[PDB]
Amino acid sequence: EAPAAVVTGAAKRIGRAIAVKLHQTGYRVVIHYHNSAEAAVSLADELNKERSNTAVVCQADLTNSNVLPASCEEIINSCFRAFGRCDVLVNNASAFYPTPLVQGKTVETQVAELIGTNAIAPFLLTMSFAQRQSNLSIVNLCDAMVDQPCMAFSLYNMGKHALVGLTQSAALELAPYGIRVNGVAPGVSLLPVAMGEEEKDKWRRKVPLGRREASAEQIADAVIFLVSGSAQYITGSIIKVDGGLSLVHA
Amino acid sequence: EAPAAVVTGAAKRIGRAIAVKLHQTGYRVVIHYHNSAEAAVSLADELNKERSNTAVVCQADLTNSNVLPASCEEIINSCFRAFGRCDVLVNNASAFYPTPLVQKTVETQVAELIGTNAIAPFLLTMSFAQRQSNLSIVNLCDAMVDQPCMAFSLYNMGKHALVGLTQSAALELAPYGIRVNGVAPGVSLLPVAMGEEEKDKWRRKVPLGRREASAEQIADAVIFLVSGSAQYITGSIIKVDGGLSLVHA
Amino acid sequence: EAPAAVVTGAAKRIGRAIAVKLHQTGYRVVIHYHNSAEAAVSLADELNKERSNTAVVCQADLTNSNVLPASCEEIINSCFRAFGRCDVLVNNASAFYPTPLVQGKTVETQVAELIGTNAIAPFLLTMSFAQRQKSNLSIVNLCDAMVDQPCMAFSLYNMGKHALVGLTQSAALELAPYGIRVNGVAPGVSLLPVAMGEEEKDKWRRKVPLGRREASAEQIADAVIFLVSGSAQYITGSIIKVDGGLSLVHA
Amino acid sequence: EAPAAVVTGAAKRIGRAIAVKLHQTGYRVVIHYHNSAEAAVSLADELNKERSNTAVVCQADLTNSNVLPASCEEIINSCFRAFGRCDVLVNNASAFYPTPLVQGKTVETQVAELIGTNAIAPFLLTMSFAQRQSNLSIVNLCDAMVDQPCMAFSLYNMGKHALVGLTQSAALELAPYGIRVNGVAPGVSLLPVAMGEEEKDKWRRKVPLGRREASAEQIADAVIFLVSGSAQYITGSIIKVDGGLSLVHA
Ligand SMILES: NC(=O)c1ccc[n+]([C@@H]2O[C@H](COP(=O)([O-])OP(=O)(O)OC[C@H]3O[C@@H](n4cnc5c(N)ncnc54)[C@H](OP(=O)(O)O)[C@@H]3O)[C@@H](O)[C@H]2O)c1
Ligand SMILES: NC(=O)c1ccc[n+]([C@@H]2O[C@H](COP(=O)([O-])OP(=O)(O)OC[C@H]3O[C@@H](n4cnc5c(N)ncnc54)[C@H](OP(=O)(O)O)[C@@H]3O)[C@@H](O)[C@H]2O)c1
Ligand SMILES: NC(=O)c1ccc[n+]([C@@H]2O[C@H](COP(=O)([O-])OP(=O)(O)OC[C@H]3O[C@@H](n4cnc5c(N)ncnc54)[C@H](OP(=O)(O)O)[C@@H]3O)[C@@H](O)[C@H]2O)c1
Ligand SMILES: NC(=O)c1ccc[n+]([C@@H]2O[C@H](COP(=O)([O-])OP(=O)(O)OC[C@H]3O[C@@H](n4cnc5c(N)ncnc54)[C@H](OP(=O)(O)O)[C@@H]3O)[C@@H](O)[C@H]2O)c1
Ligand SMILES: COc1cc(NCc2ccc3[nH+]c(N)nc(N)c3c2C)cc(OC)c1OC
Ligand SMILES: COc1cc(NCc2ccc3[nH+]c(N)nc(N)c3c2C)cc(OC)c1OC
Ligand SMILES: COc1cc(NCc2ccc3[nH+]c(N)nc(N)c3c2C)cc(OC)c1OC
Ligand SMILES: COc1cc(NCc2ccc3[nH+]c(N)nc(N)c3c2C)cc(OC)c1OC
Repeated sequence: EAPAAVVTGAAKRIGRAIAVKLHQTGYRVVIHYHNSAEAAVSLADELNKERSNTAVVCQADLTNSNVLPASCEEIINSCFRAFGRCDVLVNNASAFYPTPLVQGKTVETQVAELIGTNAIAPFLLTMSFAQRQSNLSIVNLCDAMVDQPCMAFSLYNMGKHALVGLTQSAALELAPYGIRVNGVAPGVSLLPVAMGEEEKDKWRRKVPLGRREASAEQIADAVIFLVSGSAQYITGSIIKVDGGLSLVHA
Repeated sequence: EAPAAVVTGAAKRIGRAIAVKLHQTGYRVVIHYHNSAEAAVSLADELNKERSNTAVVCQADLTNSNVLPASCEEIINSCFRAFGRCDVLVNNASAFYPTPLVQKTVETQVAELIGTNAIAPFLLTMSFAQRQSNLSIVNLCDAMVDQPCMAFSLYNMGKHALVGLTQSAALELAPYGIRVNGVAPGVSLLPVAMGEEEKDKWRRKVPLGRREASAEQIADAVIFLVSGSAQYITGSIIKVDGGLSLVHA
Repeated sequence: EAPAAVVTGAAKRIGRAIAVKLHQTGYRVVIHYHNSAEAAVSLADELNKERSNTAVVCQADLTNSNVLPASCEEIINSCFRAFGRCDVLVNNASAFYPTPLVQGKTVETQVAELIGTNAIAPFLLTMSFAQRQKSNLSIVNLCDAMVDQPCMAFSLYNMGKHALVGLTQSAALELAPYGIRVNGVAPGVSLLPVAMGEEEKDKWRRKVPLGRREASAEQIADAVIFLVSGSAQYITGSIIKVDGGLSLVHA
Repeated sequence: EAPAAVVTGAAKRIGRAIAVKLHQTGYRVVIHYHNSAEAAVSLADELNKERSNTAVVCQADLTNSNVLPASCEEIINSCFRAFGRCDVLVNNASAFYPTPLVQGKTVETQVAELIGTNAIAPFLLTMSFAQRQSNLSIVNLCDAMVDQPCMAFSLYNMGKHALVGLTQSAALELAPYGIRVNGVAPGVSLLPVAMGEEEKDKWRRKVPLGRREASAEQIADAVIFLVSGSAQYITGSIIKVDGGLSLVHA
């Protein structure tokens, strides 16, 4: 029987690359998405064309709220419903936007989105994954630049730091169950659709190893390593995949 | 005119020692409290007996909610109302209890643990900066964030987030001359709520004297960071842990 | 045409497992050794039985001295003489013993051995490796997951391993324009000494959250193989803990 | 009655400022120096004019060699010879220059100077200080930029990383003797005339807090705190005094 994985925010970009590589490795996949329904369905269609009945989509908002625990439980339930097991959880979904300290969304909403997606949803997903339970593991998508953060991104940075804390705490606590918990920390990988080429190039020029951003596949490669049998003693580790960006002084 | 400081969770224990030392150093102080009204007022009475009209109290729940931003704005406003200025913010108040991953609702635990340790510090930081000399913020962190207590994930998440706030706010508020630093205790003032067996077990782990920190020793590092002797220091977290975090399993 | 790797301290234990896995992956290997000649040669003979002319040995003391730079240049040169190329360097060789700060080796010898093997030799080997490269080139340094929670009375050892982290970062930064990646693997508790009492071994094993056991040499080698692979080609300046969670455990 | 301190590389710049502040605080001081004999003797004269018999100079090369242990023992011995006690050791002396990995000093000399001054001499001085033994402590001058080093400074950076390791290891091991071991990590401070004006200006503009370097006195202020009674539970801590420099991404 093939193992099964949940990847959050998997419709596009890094999440899609992770889902694709897991699928190529032989996993059945739950493609979680929030707004990108067409892209999620397009991906699931492609994966099911390769191997029938090996991909499903699952919609959920991962903003913090009193129903978030139930939503996260349902994402894990959806993997069991489709595939009868859940071996791997990848916490990839993430809100990212500035929240300046000095001056449409209310600050309450910004907290709920930035802390919810980057930290609280991963925590609740981790609880539900563990409660339901071989090579079991969780991979959290972190950020290599958390100690040298983008200016005016405090709430986002708080969220990613909290995710490091979760990775460590959950690795410690879930080790007796044989559930490994690790992270992959990109530097600059895919730049946003909205960003102009000149701004993209400004970031690219900072990277020592090739003056280019990580491909989505390069990020996925590290995730696949951590979920593999080649990482079976690794827990509580966060692997930077940043081309040396974090080593470069101001 | 004397500078003024807000200390959250200042009625007891480390917060109280911080408020006392700031006041002894010459600050006027806002003593924030949640449940400990009697102790907050007793502290204010003590400090005001030393110097009239130099200590006030301010009540607020720092749990995350729809009203937390307003509560935090009002804590900062209370300092400006009482004293006409706010030079120092100490983010000390903190919920701390286990939240096991496998088996209050969990969402209430998120609100309390992440609210007190991270979101309230952020909102207080925003309000402090917006309302603006030796201005600074000190966040009470945790020397054991990378070797956390078992089954304290949400607490540990909150303290990690507070490290991130310390760094992000240091970076962003530096142009305004506002420094942002942290003090990271190991074990300090182990409470009655711990058993004597657990208390001795922790104390014996501490390389420097096999004892916990006093609240005053924690306060000493806060006083340094707000002082003129720290005017180039921002984004720094000082462990006050007697070497505890250096000790392997 | 097959790539080539130098592994220092490759006769036994973790270095041996790394050399074996690299060879299984398709590398030709230089098996460096200091005192363990019989084991280095037995490994080479095993690997050459698998594929002829794919393993050589190279003897050197990696203690710090005025001749260390020449010794390290010669190790790298040996790979070029054997195989015509040198694609991977693994800095594994390491002295490890206590050096108490307070009350038969002299302290200058302990400095030389502990700082030489763990830090200075890796630096000189890195220099020589890079100079010959003035494709998937990379260096892997064997670090230590417990450098911030060190064994009592191991100051010089711990200094050496911290220095090795600094080399990893500095060399990653500087060698990036040459396409040479520089990374680390940081064991927690892996192979214990055979002569250590099982009761003492078990004291260490019981500390490890993930399985209450030490890492095998092969599990350490798995992380090295990942870092030198095509699946790690954007990774430089990273140190992967392979510690079963040990470093997360408070006192 | 008055406690005594050894400060290495104390003739000039940051070491001088540390020696002056310790002296103003009530310490008797050993002013160690290597080449700066005239400055060392002038400083001792200044401090002795303020309080007689409270300062001496001590010359030593702190380059690694087989005689370095004897030299370090002699520096501590010089404190006992002059003052009858040695309460504080400040490891400040430091060689700093590039050592590129790819191509008048030989590489062995570069290793000896950079690793000796920044790491091995601090270790040997720490040994001798501890063996010869209240508020006893050691302060190591570290570097806030150890994880974002200057390009082509590998040996220097290795030395400073080793000094972090010593700070931790010695804090752990010397705690039972009541000796605290801490560090102060500058970013940019008191940029020297020898540095080109253009390079000085470039580094100053990187610093978030005031777009300026630290004065020597600001560095010394952190050393004074760590040796004081207000730091009596602090050991194994390294305090950045960097104006936020280390927080700034490339
Ligand atoms: N790209 C980089 O340079 C970079 C750098 C450092 C770290 N990372 C990390 O790597 C991961 C992948 O990066 P990325 O650039 O591919 O991410 P991204 O495009 O910014 O976001 C990934 C997905 O997150 C989902 N998401 C956002 N808000 C959500 C919410 N409220 N509820 C549920 N899902 C939500 C979105 O799903 P829908 O589209 O379905 O709405 C989105 O497609 C993230 O964790 C990111 O922080 C990336
Ligand atoms: N003690 C230690 O060993 C230790 C170790 C590591 C870190 N620290 C950090 O050092 C700081 C001080 O420690 P401590 O032991 O003195 O703290 P504490 O006694 O656990 O808590 C301090 C105060 O926090 C306030 N607080 C708790 N929940 C709150 C809420 N929902 N809203 C508003 N205020 C709330 C309480 O105020 P009221 O009493 O008025 O309700 C309480 O008196 C904390 O940030 C702690 O995390 C302490
Ligand atoms: N084992 C663990 O639990 C553990 C934990 C943390 C980190 N590590 C790291 O992982 C690596 C491998 O560990 P290990 O236990 O396999 O190492 P090890 O057995 O202690 O030593 C490996 C080899 O180092 C060589 N070596 C020692 N001194 C030398 C010198 N002066 N010159 C040249 N070579 C010298 C020896 O080669 P010869 O036998 O030929 O003389 C020895 O076989 C080391 O870097 C170690 O620090 C291991
Ligand atoms: N300045 C900064 O921006 C900065 C930044 C980061 C870290 N730091 C650290 O802060 C400390 C003070 O910095 P600084 O700029 O004042 O240092 P510095 O001027 O570069 O050097 C301090 C003293 O080190 C002594 N020294 C050099 N080589 C020696 C040797 N072989 N043997 C004995 N002593 C030797 C010299 O003494 P003589 O003159 O008597 O020969 C020199 O005056 C150093 O540890 C430095 O690494 C400084
Ligand atoms: C510094 O400013 C910016 C930087 C970047 N960098 C690339 C980028 C893209 C998507 C991302 N998405 C998430 N989930 N998290 C990130 N960390 C992230 C990053 C790092 C993207 C921006 O646009 C969204 C931006 O704002 C203009
Ligand atoms: C592991 O279990 C426990 C550990 C401790 N340790 C001391 C202690 C006390 C108060 C604290 N209060 C806050 N805000 N944060 C902390 N970090 C903290 C700590 C660290 C105290 C306990 O009782 C309060 C306890 O539960 C029985
Ligand atoms: C703390 O005491 C000890 C601990 C260990 N632990 C396992 C072990 C074995 C070989 C090692 N070899 C090197 N190169 N570096 C290490 N880090 C290392 C370690 C970590 C091995 C000991 O004996 C060699 C020992 O001494 C009794
Ligand atoms: C990257 O190039 C350079 C950088 C700097 N930076 C300031 C500076 C000055 C003295 C220093 N001295 C020591 N002991 N350690 C340092 N860390 C140090 C630094 C950090 C100074 C230079 O000239 C003195 C220089 O060379 C041109």
